[PDB]
Amino acid sequence: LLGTQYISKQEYDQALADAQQANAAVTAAKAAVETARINLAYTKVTSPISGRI
Amino acid sequence: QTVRSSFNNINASISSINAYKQAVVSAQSSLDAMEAGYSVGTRTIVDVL
Repeated sequence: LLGTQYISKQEYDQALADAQQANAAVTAAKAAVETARINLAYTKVTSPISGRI
Repeated sequence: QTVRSSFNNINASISSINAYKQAVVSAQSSLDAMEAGYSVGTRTIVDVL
């Protein structure tokens, strides 16, 4: 939409803005998801080492 | 008068085209603005119409 200059470079700036931060929110999410899942990984206790129990 | 009548007309007449001729250009990309915006579907086709 910017090829033929049909928007505001300002505008496109704004669009990329969230599109930038959006994924970051995603990053905030996947980081989040792993967190609990990690805890669910904590649940189902893993032997932190190997050997005779 | 008539001498000055149209001689103005044509000139102002000239100004006419220059406006709309631009104005056409105005709508021109304006159309184009639509089609792309519709081409990408950011906008409807009705607008293009």
